Amino acid sequence: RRLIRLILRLLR
Repeated sequence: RRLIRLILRLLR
């Protein structure tokens, strides 16, 4: 979990 997120984070 939080894979696409830490990504989705800079990704927004």
